[PDB]
Amino acid sequence: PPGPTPLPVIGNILQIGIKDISKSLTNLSKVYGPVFTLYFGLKPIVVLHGYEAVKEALIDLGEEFSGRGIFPLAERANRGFGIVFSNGKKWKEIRRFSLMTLRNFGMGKRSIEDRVQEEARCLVEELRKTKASPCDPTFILGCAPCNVICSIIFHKRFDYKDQQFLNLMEKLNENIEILSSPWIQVYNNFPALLDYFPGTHNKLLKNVAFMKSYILEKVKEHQESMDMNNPQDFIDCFLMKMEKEKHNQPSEFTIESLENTAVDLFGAGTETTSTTLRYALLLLLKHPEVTAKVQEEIERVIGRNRSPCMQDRSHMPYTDAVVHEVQRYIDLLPTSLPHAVTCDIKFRNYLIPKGTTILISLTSVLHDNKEFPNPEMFDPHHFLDEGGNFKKSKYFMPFSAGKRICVGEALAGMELFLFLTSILQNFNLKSLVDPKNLDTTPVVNGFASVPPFYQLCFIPV
Ligand code: HEC
Ligand SMILES: CC(=O)C[C@@H](c1ccccc1)c1c(O)c2ccccc2oc1=O
Repeated sequence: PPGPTPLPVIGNILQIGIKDISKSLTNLSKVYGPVFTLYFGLKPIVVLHGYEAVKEALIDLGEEFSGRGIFPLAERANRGFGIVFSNGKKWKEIRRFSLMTLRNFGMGKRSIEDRVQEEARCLVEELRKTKASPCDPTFILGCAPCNVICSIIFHKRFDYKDQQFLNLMEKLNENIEILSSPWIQVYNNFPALLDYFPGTHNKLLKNVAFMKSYILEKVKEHQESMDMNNPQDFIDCFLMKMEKEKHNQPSEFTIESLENTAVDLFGAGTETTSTTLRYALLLLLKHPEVTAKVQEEIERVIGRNRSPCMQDRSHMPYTDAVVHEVQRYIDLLPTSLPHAVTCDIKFRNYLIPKGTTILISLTSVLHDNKEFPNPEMFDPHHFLDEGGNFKKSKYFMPFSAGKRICVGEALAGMELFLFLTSILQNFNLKSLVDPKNLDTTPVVNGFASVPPFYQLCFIPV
């Protein structure tokens, strides 16, 4: 498994960096091929680059590449396994369960779509409160996704002002700010620095503990008020799954793992959806041509009366294309989340030892040159055939693919569509600075992409 020969202790840091480490991977693939080795300090990593190599690993050899890889910082900042950081039987079981409860009608009488439709109405309520004045959408947009998860786990969304909510929001946001500081990377290359400067990770652990104890409060309220026969949320389902397991036992389902699975969902379900929404509005501000066509579809398919629903997406190929294009263009998780091989595998004549960390280049699939002609540009036609119909692609991998594919793929797509169509149905977007002037190019800091700062006005139609 070829790759640049590492220096004594610093590894390949001089070539990949700490900056846009995704750009370096693409450049490195031009010289070492689709399957190459990289060193983050002493740790050996295998990077998979093209669609062919990603498909082959994630799908063809799905089981073998279903392990979750964990870097030094993440390892020290995590106490307890839920779904995101889990491996083996613990992962397999908790994930299967979560996917089951996350079905549209997998948690009682009320559907996920319904909880998302209520939030969309509320999102609009809040944007109306801005009275069409210059606004930084970062906050409002972040509240909606967090609240959807709150609704799924507690059965009750919160008013955007409830203190419980703001505390939860604050911790989630604090953790992001920390994980998004460049220098975090120094820890991944030099794990010993964790012992010397523990401030970072002690803080993440603290924040997680705050959230766990807060969720514990909730599960305790749920253990009291629980009507087995009538589950209403993720907790109710978890609690009653524990009862199905009371007789088998040692068991993967515990209050501990419930707390861990709950925070994982808040963490994995908030930030990325939030950032995508913010990035979508920026792009819509930049391309009013595009926004006008999306509004044409809204006006014709959905009234201005009723609220959007998922049934409408099929009759809204342009909007669907715009949303797909937003995710494809922004490349939020350029290297997904680290994977690890489940066993000693032979891959494309290479030989990768059990436990080896695997980095999946989502960028390289999302920005494939043949599939998406001018990949670096925002163009909804990337998902439209000659007739204005939705043109799907197997290269559309923003949620990754295979056994570890985003558990919230359905939920996220539901939020993006309903929130965005709801916003554009009730408001027109006005930029203060003017379009031709603002830049939409992603800013990257470590292993996550984000948009630049901007403001806009939500003008009622
Ligand atoms: C349930 C709420 C939820 C929402 C909403 C959500 N995710 Fe996830 N996502 C998860 C969970 C849970 C995992 C962990 C999956 C695992 O480790 O098995 C995950 C994992 C991922 C991964 C890991 C891929 C890999 O190969 O392991 C990527 C990439 C990802 N999500 C992208 C996204 C994007 C992009 C969005 C939205 C724009 C999004 N997610 C929204 C829950 C969510
Ligand atoms: C936060 C970190 O120190 C590194 C981070 C990461 C993300 C993408 C590609 C490489 C490294 C990381 C995670 O976000 C992560 C998330 C869930 C489970 C395990 C993880 O391990 C990581 O290293």
